[PDB]
Amino acid sequence: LTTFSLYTIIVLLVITSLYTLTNNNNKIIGSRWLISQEAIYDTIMNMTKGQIGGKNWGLYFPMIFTLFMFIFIANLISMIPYSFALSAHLVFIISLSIVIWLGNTILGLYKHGWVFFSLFVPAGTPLPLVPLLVIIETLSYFARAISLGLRLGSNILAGHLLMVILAGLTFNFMLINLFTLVFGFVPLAMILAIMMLEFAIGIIQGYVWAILTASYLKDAVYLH
Amino acid sequence: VSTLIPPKVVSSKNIGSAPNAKRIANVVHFYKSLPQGPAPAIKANTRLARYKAKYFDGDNASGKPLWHFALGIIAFGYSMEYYFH
Repeated sequence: LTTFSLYTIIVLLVITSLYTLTNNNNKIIGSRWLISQEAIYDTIMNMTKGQIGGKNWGLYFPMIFTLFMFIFIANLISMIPYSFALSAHLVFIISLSIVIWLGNTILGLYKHGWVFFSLFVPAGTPLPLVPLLVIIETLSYFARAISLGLRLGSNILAGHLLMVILAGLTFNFMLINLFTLVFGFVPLAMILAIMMLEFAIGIIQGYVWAILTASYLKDAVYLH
Repeated sequence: VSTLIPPKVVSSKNIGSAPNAKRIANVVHFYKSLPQGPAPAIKANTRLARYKAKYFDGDNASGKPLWHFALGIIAFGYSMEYYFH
């Protein structure tokens, strides 16, 4: 068991404790952590309704939910002083983006077949501009294939690197200097600020990932 | 020409239509109903039930367990931080 293996097993243990161990005896009261889980479920389900809804949102809600919780638990363990960003390779997010894009393309080619190629021509763009439109949309989808990974992974790695470099460059905070007053404590203020920024960015980019994969699923299932 | 007899025909159909469906729905759950917190099962011991009762209960429901988990992971990771670098 390497560092990644122990990190993932700890993540699984804590995430399953947050649900099956929160319920002391699984009452109908729906306690504060229970109501937090309920709110999260309701929010993800209404992403699904709003962005992929109309015939088959419910079928595709569960992957949105599971990806949201996985990214949530990954981002939650990002700010702890020891917390390592899942072996600090972040290629896992790229793999997730690639596999999700591949699955969306497979779903499009299954439910539409050759009609999936008509998605490159939404409303107009007649024959003189058809090749340009199809090239542009194919390149946009290729960029989408890498958009999700080079996004959450990039932000997590950048936050961790900022954390490390900040901590390294203020090593003389009150070691030997004589000017360690509040002016020298300002670096602590910026470190606190980047703590808050990393937390908010992680949460909002988990929401970003959810809404982006919902939009991609809608584009796959519904042609416009 | 004669007197028909309505006032004793409720035997075939109970009075009302809409609440008839709710009658069976609300009469059956009262039999196996907890009087007042029967079988609370608030006490347990499985090497982790004490932690759930003390911290993971709905009475407190604070952020302290998360901070304790962070402190524990820091303590665990200090050793391998020394081992690696």
